[PDB]
Amino acid sequence: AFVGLSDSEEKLVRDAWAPIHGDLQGTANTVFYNYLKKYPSNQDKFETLKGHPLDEVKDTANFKLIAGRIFTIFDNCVKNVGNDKGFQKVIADMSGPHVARPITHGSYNDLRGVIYDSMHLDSTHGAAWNKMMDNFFYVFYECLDGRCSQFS
Ligand code: HEM
Repeated sequence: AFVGLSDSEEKLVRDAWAPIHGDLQGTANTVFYNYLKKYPSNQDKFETLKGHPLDEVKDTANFKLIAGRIFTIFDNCVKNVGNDKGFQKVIADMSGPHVARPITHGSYNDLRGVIYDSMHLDSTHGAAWNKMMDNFFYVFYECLDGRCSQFS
């Protein structure tokens, strides 16, 4: 279920994200690359990337757009980490385009893990980050299951 964060935890989440917030596109590019390199079955899910070598698409406009859009959603979630309706709406709106897509929970969680690993958080910041991400994927997975309206 969705579990609100305390004020101190909300601050911890902003602080944890601050390095990435200050280099959002560059971080996105590296993390998305590392995700597709470690879990290459996912590259085919992106029709604009399908059928080319990863190293051949990594430097392209389309690649960078996709990485950017993922990280902009997380950036807006962090922005709304103190506003549960706002946070839920950011996710609800991005969920629609994924509902029909054949993407496993495993694939989504593999991305979460690449992001976690890149951030190298201490356990206090990590605990707060994981409270936010647990909210993120509870809202997302409810929406993928056609129960998005509960957050409206
Ligand atoms: C859980 C973090 C994720 C976020 C925040 C996110 C966000 C977004 C956003 C903002 C878009 C653009 C609007 C649209 O959907 O067309 C997009 C599209 C898309 N996403 Fe995600 N996404 C996530 C995970 C994934 C994963 C793990 C996959 C595949 C393994 C995936 C596959 C897609 C596909 C295939 C599209 C359209 C691709 C194209 O332009 O070729 N998404 N996503």
